[PDB]
Amino acid sequence: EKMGIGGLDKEFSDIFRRAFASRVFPPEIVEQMGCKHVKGILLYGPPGCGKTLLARQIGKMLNAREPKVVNGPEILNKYVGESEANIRKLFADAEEEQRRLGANSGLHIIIFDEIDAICKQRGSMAGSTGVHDTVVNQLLSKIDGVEQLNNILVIGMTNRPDLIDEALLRPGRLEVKMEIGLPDEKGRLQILHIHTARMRGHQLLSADVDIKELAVETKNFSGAELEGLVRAAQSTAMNRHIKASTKVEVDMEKAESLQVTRGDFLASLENDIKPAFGTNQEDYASYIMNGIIKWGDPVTRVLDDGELLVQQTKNSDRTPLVSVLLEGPPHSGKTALAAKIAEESNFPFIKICSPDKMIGFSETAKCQAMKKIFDDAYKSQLSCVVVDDIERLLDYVPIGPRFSNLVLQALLVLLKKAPPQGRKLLIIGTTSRKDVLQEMEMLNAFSTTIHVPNIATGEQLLEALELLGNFKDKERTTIAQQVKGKKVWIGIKKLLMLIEMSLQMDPEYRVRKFLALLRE
Amino acid sequence: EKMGIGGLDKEFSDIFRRAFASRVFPPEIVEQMGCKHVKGILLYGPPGCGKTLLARQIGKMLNAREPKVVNGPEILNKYVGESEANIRKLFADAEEEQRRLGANSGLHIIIFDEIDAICKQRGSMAGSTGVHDTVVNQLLSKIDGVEQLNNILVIGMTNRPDLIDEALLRPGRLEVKMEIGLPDEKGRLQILHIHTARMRGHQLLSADVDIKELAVETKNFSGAELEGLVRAAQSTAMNRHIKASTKVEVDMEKAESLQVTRGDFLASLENDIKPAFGTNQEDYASYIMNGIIKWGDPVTRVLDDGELLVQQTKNSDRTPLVSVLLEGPPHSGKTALAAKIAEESNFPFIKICSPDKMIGFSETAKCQAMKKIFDDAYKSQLSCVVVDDIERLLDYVPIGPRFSNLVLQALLVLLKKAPPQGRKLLIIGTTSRKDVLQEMEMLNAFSTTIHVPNIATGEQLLEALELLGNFKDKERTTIAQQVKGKKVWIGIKKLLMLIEMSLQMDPEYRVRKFLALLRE
Ligand SMILES: Nc1ncnc2c1ncn2[C@@H]1O[C@H](COP(=O)(O)OP(=O)(O)OP(=O)(O)O)[C@@H](O)[C@H]1O
Ligand SMILES: Nc1ncnc2c1ncn2[C@@H]1O[C@H](COP(=O)(O)OP(=O)(O)OP(=O)(O)O)[C@@H](O)[C@H]1O
Ligand SMILES: Nc1ncnc2c1ncn2[C@@H]1O[C@H](COP(=O)(O)OP(=O)(O)OP(=O)(O)O)[C@@H](O)[C@H]1O
Ligand SMILES: Nc1ncnc2c1ncn2[C@@H]1O[C@H](COP(=O)(O)OP(=O)(O)OP(=O)(O)O)[C@@H](O)[C@H]1O
Repeated sequence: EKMGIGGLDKEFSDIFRRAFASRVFPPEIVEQMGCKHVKGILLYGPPGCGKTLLARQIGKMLNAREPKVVNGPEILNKYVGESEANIRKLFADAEEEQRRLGANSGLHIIIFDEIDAICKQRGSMAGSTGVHDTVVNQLLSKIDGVEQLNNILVIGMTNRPDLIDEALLRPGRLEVKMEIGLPDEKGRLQILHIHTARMRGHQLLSADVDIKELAVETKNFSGAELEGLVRAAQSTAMNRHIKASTKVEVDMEKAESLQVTRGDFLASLENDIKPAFGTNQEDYASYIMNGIIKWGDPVTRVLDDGELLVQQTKNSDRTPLVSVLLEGPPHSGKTALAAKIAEESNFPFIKICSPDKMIGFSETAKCQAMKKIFDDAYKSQLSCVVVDDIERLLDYVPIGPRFSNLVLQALLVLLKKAPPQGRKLLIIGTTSRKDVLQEMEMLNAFSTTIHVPNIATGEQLLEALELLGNFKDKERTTIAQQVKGKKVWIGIKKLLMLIEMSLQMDPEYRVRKFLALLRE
Repeated sequence: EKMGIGGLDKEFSDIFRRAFASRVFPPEIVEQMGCKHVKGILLYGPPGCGKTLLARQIGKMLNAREPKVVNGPEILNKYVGESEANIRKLFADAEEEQRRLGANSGLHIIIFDEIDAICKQRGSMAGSTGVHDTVVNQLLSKIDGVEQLNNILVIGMTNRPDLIDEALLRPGRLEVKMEIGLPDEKGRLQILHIHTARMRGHQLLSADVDIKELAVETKNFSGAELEGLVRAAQSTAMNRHIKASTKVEVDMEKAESLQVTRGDFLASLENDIKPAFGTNQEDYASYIMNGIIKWGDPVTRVLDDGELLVQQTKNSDRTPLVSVLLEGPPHSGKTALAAKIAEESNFPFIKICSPDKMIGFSETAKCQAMKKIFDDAYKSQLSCVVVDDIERLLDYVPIGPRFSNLVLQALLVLLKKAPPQGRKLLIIGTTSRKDVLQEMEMLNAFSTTIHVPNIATGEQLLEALELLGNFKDKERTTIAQQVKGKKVWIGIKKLLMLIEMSLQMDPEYRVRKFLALLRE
């Protein structure tokens, strides 16, 4: 078969049909009317998807018996002038079979590793001291002219793909460059089944651990991200019910091999493996501080228009990109309702583009950071992006109005830039100044808006205060004798200010302290 | 059972579960219930908390006997190109257990003493001739395929966490990114108990020396900030015993003994003024130069509404970020009331963000120095940052009113940026221009404001003049006749200008000058 590779069947059976496909079955047919074989394979990917696991395995499944593994910068560090000589001493042991042939999956491989250390010169003369180019075109020309080997396979990999030389990406040199992305929901029940297979115990981990329960809520992070989930829990199982009393002067195995329980894994994804991507815990709980109380009908009227528009994103093909805009008065709770819509949306990739992780950045350094978030939402099938607090990305201020034009015209594009075809993106935006964006025609950019009001009547003010539950029934009555019939207009976040400044007074005085602060 | 590390019972037992739960305990169930061992630990921190203590101690409680201790920029040494000769001879002796001794000991450690000067990988390779892009992935690919079980355990530590390359912190290479901060109240009677253990007259120093009483008032500053307390207290007790002007060594101990008193510790609390985290009157008395006299209820209404709002920060968990804005006319003693609210609050961390230390800074350097102050607040349990004199940080001037947009957008974010979970902050703002900060939408951002007024009546002027104690009782009688009838309006700082400008006249003309300058 192969050693365990999870969720890469549309790639490993795709470098079947470019490299593996020849060289075993058609040497009686290519000898009739064939052509040259493949030359080399490139491997895209964010770190953690399983690039290197292929070259450990395709260096062994090929039965080649000479895996000439090189590191990336392993060549460069010789004396100045003689740097380029190592790679031509690397092909030369293969190059003696210029005169021969063979059978059973042809047997010379060269494996680079993060190849964009050597293979720089994307077209911008990247580097100096005259070596950053000469080790490129030494390597450009050992696999084209003159012809050789017809039996090597330069399996390269990298993390930064589009910086390799474009003359080294043509099919004469590296035939197949291939996107190895993170596995989907179907791919993560493949890979959990692999790293919990040599585990036997009672039965293959335990009796209680459902890997399908660990498939769906471990919902986006990649391969070695997921290997660390198993490896941490069985390490917590090395401190649980057999070794929970190690007490650094250790015991031996006295309590005899506790199975890795279900409480191990959901403590390990609780603490401390962040998915580093970051999905299903980006700490959106910093934005939803005091929960989501349904203080009125205009809360339910907002978040149902979440799912009546989230399901527009999940089940369409006419509109691959839906961009909504939450608006309303300040302190009204828009960032929470942008997160609570996005968290209850159950998309894989939920990234809150909040400007607090961008403080002090210039007009360029925000656009280079917003580019990184929207490219991380282009690498997913289903993704949501909260572009939070529009008037702080645009560094806006109403004195003679100044703002960033450079961020604006790199945000008016990204509300109308389609993803790769077949991929869905939900953009949620929060703003407190609607009629500023009415000038800049960003209301024209969003698909539709959702007005988030303040608390409207005195019934909602009590209903916001019943659910928080801070005041006594007699103490609620005095406020009920004031605002019932009056006209209050104040946000929910500002209501959390006025409740909490009120409690720090005397216990008989916590009522009209709130009623003094409510007047403004 | 273990050599001294103070107050890191959680963090040191959390690398028990990572690089200490496997690899030693069962030690044959690991190969039965298959599992790779972890490849290293990452140590965050503010400077001086026991990051390098957790290399030297962890290199001696492993019984590993060969810590390959490298330094931070140690590797980079040779000519350009030649740098990676060190970071592949670094793993080379541990590579040589890829032998017939494949498993089974196992000689591990490599200590990156300051990793952030090696690993950046900024993704756009903005660096000439290969500075920080080929020492990174030579390192990224000598700890991956092809690999053994394997031998190594790479411990890297840094003052600056996030500037490390995000490709390297995957669960393959460096699993745990462990937070080593400043210790709490109970962690410090661990570390005072460690360094004063060998300190002895018999086993301890004296009787009046109690570390548990010095645990609670040396409250904020970290471990290396606290060993300097112990070392400079016995240093004070040297010169208490010996005499030192010349090379004189003459004792041959004069009391025939030596012990360190409690008065020798708190002599070195006038030095070591809780550096970089905390104050014990740490020379912010240059903002209160002439005291805070209470000339009426409009001072007591100011410094109690501060200390009520301090109770909101300390007790509450609904609103973990509380902000205030002391406002009023110029020369009204606003800065001095802000430091007095902070000094009467007994917070650990009281840093004053002030424009007087920022003279001549450009618009970028005002944001990053303001960002450095709040990031020190975010590394404490409690904190209170006095953002003083808003319209000088914003470098405001109202002729076609020009200001720094970038400072205002690095200030409207930080007044709402929440500290991490369980930590508090109290931002106190002073400004002279209520209306201009309304025009910038900043009075929106603060929770509440306190109008600090001028003295408005003749009675408050006479009461302010008694408490200073400048004039004479018959001379104040001349003042008491004149300042009544008409109502005056002047600040408290401007009042201190006029009194000193009036004392320097002739003594027969001090009073008839002070009543002349006060006409405007
Ligand atoms: N699809 C997969 N199936 C099984 N295991 C996987 C898969 N993807 C990743 N892994 C795990 O990831 C670990 C190493 O992956 P790899 O080194 O390829 O990450 P990478 O970032 O792609 O490589 P590099 O770090 O060299 O760039 C292996 O231990 C392997 O168990
Ligand atoms: N139904 C609700 N909708 C929104 N927020 C709520 C609700 N119920 C309670 N809250 C609390 O109110 C707070 C709202 O804070 P939030 O920053 O979202 O207000 P905001 O209007 O976005 O302020 P700003 O616009 O200045 O960022 C959250 O901490 C949340 O816990
Ligand atoms: N928890 C602790 N217990 C005992 N001593 C400590 C503790 N924390 C710090 N120290 C003291 O701090 C000193 C070194 O501190 P630390 O290891 O934090 O330096 P560092 O910040 O790691 O320096 P660098 O990062 O440059 O290596 C030692 O003298 C050690 O005794
Ligand atoms: N009751 C009081 N309140 C405030 N300040 C007082 C009081 N009594 C005396 N002072 C003195 O008044 C001085 C005012 O200092 P401060 O810098 O606060 O003035 P200010 O109003 O902030 O000036 P500016 O508005 O120009 O910054 C302080 O040195 C303080 O010692």
